[PDB]
Amino acid sequence: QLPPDLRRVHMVGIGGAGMSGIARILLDRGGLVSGSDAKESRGVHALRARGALIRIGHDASSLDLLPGGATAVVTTHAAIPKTNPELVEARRRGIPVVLRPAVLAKLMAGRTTLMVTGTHGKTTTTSMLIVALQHCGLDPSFAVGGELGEAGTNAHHGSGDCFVAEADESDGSLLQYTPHVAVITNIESDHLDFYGSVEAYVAVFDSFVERIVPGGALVVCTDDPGGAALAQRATELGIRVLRYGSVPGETMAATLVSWQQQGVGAVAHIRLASELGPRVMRLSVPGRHMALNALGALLAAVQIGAPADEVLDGLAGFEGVRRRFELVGTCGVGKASVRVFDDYAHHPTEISATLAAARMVLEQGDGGRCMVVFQPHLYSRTKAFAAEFGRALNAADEVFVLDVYGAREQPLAGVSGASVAEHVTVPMRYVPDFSAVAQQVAAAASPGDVIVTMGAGDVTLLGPEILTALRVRAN
Ligand SMILES: CC(=O)N[C@H]1[C@@H](OP(=O)(O)OP(=O)(O)OC[C@H]2O[C@@H](n3ccc(=O)[nH]c3=O)[C@H](O)[C@@H]2O)O[C@H](CO)[C@@H](O)[C@@H]1O
Ligand SMILES: [Zn+2]
Repeated sequence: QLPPDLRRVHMVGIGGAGMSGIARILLDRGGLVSGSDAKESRGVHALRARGALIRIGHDASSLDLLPGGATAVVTTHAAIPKTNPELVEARRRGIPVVLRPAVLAKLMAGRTTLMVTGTHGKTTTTSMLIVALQHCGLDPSFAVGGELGEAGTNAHHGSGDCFVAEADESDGSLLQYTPHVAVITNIESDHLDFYGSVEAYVAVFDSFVERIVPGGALVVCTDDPGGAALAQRATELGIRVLRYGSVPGETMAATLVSWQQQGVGAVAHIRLASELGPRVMRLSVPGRHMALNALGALLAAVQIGAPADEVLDGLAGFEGVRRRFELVGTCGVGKASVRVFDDYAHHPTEISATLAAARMVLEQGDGGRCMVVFQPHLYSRTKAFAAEFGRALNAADEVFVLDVYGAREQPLAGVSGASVAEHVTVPMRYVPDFSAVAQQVAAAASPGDVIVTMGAGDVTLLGPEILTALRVRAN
């Protein structure tokens, strides 16, 4: 059953992906949901079809939709408190206002919870874990999504005792949750916008590990430096630590012995601990970082008692999450054909890994160039990590640097996309005209090339565009 406060829930910004998933879980567990949204979308249409009362635009009257007033009001992170009319009315009536993580935590209460968190790779690892659990015939509840924006976001109310969730760390949401199994992909020095320091950002993961239930497990990647530091710290605390990575050791639970990309997909020889011989793990997604994500999902799945062999079988079916090297399309056929992929990489490590995966897919292709179209994400992040972005993009045969993506951030003087292009030693261009990109990439294309659109903003739209301009060139 639902808690008393989650009985009648009014949601400001119910069209959002995470909010839509939360609303559907509530509606499936017997609760009444009303809501409001500034912009009409098809998700609002779906929730209306599921009996939710949604008003387009915000108003105090929305709090009179549910019978007997709303027991709670959930709000999105983009809503502004003392100015949104509905939050003002809700605080004027004494109605509680909460964020999505609090409602998610209340929804995960009685179940065995498996959180996945880290600087990046959360949605991919969470999706791998969900698919592995479902391939074993389980039907867990889940709420994946957040890191890749709205890509990969999906929630579901299952009939089982498990609850998989992606837990964001850039806003202090980790402290809202109580994991039975906590997975930590990596801890990098980024997303420090909310913490003001690096020590605070690492202390948030420390406090998250403190929140694990007694008897629970911390799956963690020890190839990442911060991840290995946290593994050691949590081992001192007498907490079950399941380490996974490439470097071997006397405390490894799952060691990546070898990895090789082939045409079908990749094959990785892995080694598991005796409590959990050398096994083979075949994957359909490209890239060596996908092997580590699969190992994390595998450890998390076996901890709750799923057989590792058929969990590997399930991981072998994973075809990927949107904007995780998602194949946009192709012009031509066989060899001498140009393929267009779309990735969400906005961290220098993400960029390097995506470009390495593209290089590996291109190498055993008997000829081709790696052309990337990078769009830096934030003004502050670009002003900070411009040299990192450029040196990362150096792993491509040609670079196209778009302009900086706003993302509601205040424009900094002297900062633009060219701030990254300064540090690009490979052949590159600067194309701030977003309309002129699709043509210039297609004109610069050549048979057998691997084109990647990379960034966390508008760039995802150029994917199909580059394809069209490529088919126009078919003369
Ligand atoms: C991951 C992502 O990119 N977006 C998520 C971000 O919200 P975030 O605050 O980014 O919300 P966005 O601006 O992206 O918009 C998401 C939804 O918010 C609605 N909206 C927004 C502003 C506003 O003043 N009024 C309003 O109703 C929009 O109509 C939209 O449907 O965290 C929310 C969780 O709390 C998620 O549910 C949102 O999907
Ligand atoms: Zn990020």
